[PDB]
Amino acid sequence: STDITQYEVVEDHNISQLNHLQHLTPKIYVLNVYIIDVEIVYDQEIRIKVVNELPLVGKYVPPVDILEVYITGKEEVQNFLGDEVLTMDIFTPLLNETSRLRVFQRPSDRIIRWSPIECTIQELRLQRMFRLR
Amino acid sequence: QYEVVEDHNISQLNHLQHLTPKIYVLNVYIIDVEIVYDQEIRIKVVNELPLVGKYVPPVDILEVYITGKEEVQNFLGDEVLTMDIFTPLLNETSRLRVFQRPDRIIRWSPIECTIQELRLQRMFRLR
Repeated sequence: STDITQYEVVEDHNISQLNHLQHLTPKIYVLNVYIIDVEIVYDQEIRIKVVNELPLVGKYVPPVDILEVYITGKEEVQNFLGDEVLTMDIFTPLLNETSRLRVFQRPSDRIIRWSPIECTIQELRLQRMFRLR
Repeated sequence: QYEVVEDHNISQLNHLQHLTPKIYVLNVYIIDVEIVYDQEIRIKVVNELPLVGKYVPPVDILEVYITGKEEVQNFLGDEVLTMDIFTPLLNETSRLRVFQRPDRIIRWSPIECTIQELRLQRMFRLR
């Protein structure tokens, strides 16, 4: 429910830099990032926190280094799941490993939220298989 | 946790890589509140409300956490946890004093913050 067909695809990935972008850009950013937290709100929303690197020993990750990626609305959630039931368990294999996501700024409600494109649980599972082989 | 400082840049706070021993005094707008199971209150604040054509980027938002039964109960006093207690606070300025709590993600939390005190701040404001 947003036209992103015009958008140019870029490989910029500094998450700290992405979190500072004040204006809606017409770009899709390809990220290879670690999923470190997933939160589910009923069957209405999935929030995925990602970072470029897992923190080193005795280190912490500040909020600016975390991109919060939202899959929002019944339709987007169902597209993400396909023929799969929404439970926390489906996210377990993805935690603290890298996945490739393609994200864009979705405007709401004046807060910018980052959202993924053509992201599905089946596709993330496939990425894991490639990684593990 | 010990030095009290005046801070006017949530963006800067969001970048602090390490735990500090500082309490940061903020005069900010509450723009969103989320409640999780009588277990946690998450408060989103910004230094300035967005002007008519504009947007707020994530780095300009500080997410403040009141976490656990103890902290939540302290925040409430003799009050019932519902979203409507936050209605008069939304899109208005409140003074908060915040610090960084330890998982591997740094989280900001407020100090000696209660719904009663926030309500009193509003009464003063509305003078």
